[PDB]
Amino acid sequence: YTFIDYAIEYSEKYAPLRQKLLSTDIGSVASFLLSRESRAITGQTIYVDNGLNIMFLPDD
Amino acid sequence: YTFIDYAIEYSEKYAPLRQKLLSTDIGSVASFLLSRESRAITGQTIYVDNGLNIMFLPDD
Amino acid sequence: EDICFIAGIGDTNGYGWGIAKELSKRNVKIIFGIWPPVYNIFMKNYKNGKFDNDMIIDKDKKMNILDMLPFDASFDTANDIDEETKNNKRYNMLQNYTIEDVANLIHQKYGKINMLVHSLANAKEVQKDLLNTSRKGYLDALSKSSYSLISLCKYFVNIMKPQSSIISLTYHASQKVVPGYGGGMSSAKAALESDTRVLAYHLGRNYNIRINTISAGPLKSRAATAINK
Amino acid sequence: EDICFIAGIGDTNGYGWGIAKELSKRNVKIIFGIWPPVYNIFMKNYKNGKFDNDMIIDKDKKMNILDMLPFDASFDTANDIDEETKNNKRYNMLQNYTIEDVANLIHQKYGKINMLVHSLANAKEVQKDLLNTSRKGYLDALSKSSYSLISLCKYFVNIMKPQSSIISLTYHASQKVVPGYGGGMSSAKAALESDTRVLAYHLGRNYNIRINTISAGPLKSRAATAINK
Ligand SMILES: NC(=O)c1ccc[n+]([C@@H]2O[C@H](COP(=O)([O-])OP(=O)(O)OC[C@H]3O[C@@H](n4cnc5c(N)ncnc54)[C@H](O)[C@@H]3O)[C@@H](O)[C@H]2O)c1
Ligand SMILES: NC(=O)c1ccc[n+]([C@@H]2O[C@H](COP(=O)([O-])OP(=O)(O)OC[C@H]3O[C@@H](n4cnc5c(N)ncnc54)[C@H](O)[C@@H]3O)[C@@H](O)[C@H]2O)c1
Ligand SMILES: Oc1cc(Cl)ccc1Oc1ccc(Cl)cc1Cl
Ligand SMILES: Oc1cc(Cl)ccc1Oc1ccc(Cl)cc1Cl
Repeated sequence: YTFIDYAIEYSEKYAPLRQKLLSTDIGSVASFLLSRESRAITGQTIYVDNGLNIMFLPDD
Repeated sequence: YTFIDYAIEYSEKYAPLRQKLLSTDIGSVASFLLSRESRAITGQTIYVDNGLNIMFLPDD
Repeated sequence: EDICFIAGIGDTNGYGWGIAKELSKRNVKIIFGIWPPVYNIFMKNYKNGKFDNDMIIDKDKKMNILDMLPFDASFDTANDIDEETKNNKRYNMLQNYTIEDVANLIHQKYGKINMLVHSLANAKEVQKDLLNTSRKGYLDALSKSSYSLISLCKYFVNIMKPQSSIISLTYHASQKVVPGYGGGMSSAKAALESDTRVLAYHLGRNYNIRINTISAGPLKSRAATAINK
Repeated sequence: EDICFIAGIGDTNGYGWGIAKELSKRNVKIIFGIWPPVYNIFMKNYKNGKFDNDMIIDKDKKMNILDMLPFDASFDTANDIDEETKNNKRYNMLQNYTIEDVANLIHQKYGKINMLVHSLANAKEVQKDLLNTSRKGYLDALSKSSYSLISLCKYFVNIMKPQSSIISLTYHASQKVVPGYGGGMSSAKAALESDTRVLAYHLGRNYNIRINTISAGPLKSRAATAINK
């Protein structure tokens, strides 16, 4: 039932944090990386995915 | 001449960002990860090292 | 005075909007870069109040948009515009939408900025799997979704202040295989992440500017809906 | 009201202090966990106003310290402490310094907290390269530098509010080799980073708590000097 609906359902079930990922969750992180609060961070790939990326084998 | 002096000197000459790394540079990033502004980040290893880690071969 | 240019807004359902929403919470002036094809429809919706509710900031304020400009990431300079699009229905009544042009346009009207957001991507053959993607489709994905970041930095660094920051969005498909994410998008994202490192070096050493990329999770955005798989 | 417990502060030259300093900017109450061997010396300098200049927070703010408790990361419960350290010159006059006791102590005096910082590490054989580190030395480094995080989490998760966050500090020597970082510290950091992922799963699914680790660059802290290489 469409690629995005599968990914979203999968994320909400297996990610360490079972909560809905809002566009503003990425926004606040973007906000931090764009400010001088993060002057020592560069050339990095920061994951903002409720931690899904750390999983290998899902529970189910 | 002591491990730390070498590490600091090497970082200040080869890192993408040539500036002294302050304890408060890590502090502010630490402050951001502990607040709700990063509700979607978990299980990650965030690099706060002026980008040294991304380098493979030093210039000179 | 912080000014942020966000390239890649077509509505209020994408990440571009989420980023603009959070930035204005901190009082940063926002300039939108809208893909020509949907620029008019966007202005129409904005003008008729369709986005009024989406512009309300938590702290009980109005999101403040400094300007909204047509912008196409597939054209670096004025002479890169082909005659077919040059006379396209949606481009005719528009001008100065190349990367260098909006850079000059913004600089001419608002001075130097200190925040840049690359929030766009595209791929002619995203519906086909990597193996069946043509050379043209593959290069189109990398041109629009990857090189566009490099060109943005190259032209905008001139109108940016030291210590300014640049971000882009990527997806885990670059590191691990997710079937359905085809047309060379996985390839483009893998290049985006690598280039981010290399650019961090050049921008860091030469201008003291930072650049990072955010690997986001799934969000039912317009583009996301277009991935039939 | 935000309450953060920082474990691993022996002076104002480390990362624990920089973290405390930045946290106070946001008005979060700070509770210090001090290793017994240096507890008295820290209190002495503090009371005699040796850190007065270091507690100044730009905006003419004074870093507000809620409490300062003796804390030893190698002891989980009160009956884990051996007779020797129990009667040692530096410990005799102190009490409730095990991980479990400080958790009950903090919860008893301030209730639930919502921020936990693990800023400690130790290894008896840090001066020897990995190959020449003994089993005892190796296990010592992992017990003090890695397990201490799992234990902090086990006992503190009971005095933490949902959505609270936890962080620890690591170093790149876990992923790429740097000679000099011996005694199994590279090993300890590798474990810590891996455990951060596993704990993120358990803590996330059960308590809705987050945990991340910061890989910091070189800082001339007291402990950094101990790495005779
Ligand atoms: N939605 C997700 O689940 C998801 C996940 C991870 C990463 N991302 C990334 O987020 C970024 C934004 O995507 P979104 O998902 O919010 O979708 P979105 O559809 O709202 O935004 C993408 C925008 O790019 C613009 N675009 C296409 N070709 C262009 C061109 N030549 N010049 C300028 N603009 C052009 C479109 O008008 C569109 O608004 C993309 O880089 C995407 O890869 C998204
Ligand atoms: N300084 C750096 O260059 C550097 C770089 C990357 C990561 N780190 C990490 O930062 C963290 C803090 O180190 P720092 O470098 O700021 O040094 P630091 O010496 O100021 O802090 C370490 C503290 O741990 C305490 N300690 C040792 N054993 C303990 C125990 N059993 N119980 C409780 N406390 C104990 C010490 O009193 C000391 O204050 C460590 O985890 C370290 O690995 C430091
Ligand atoms: O990168 C993405 C990742 C996910 Cl899970 C969902 C949508 C994404 O965004 C795109 C995918 C394909 C094309 Cl052609 C354009 C865009 Cl913006
Ligand atoms: O992890 C570190 C990395 C660097 Cl570059 C410098 C200091 C570090 O901190 C330590 C090293 C060894 C021991 Cl025994 C205890 C601590 Cl706190």
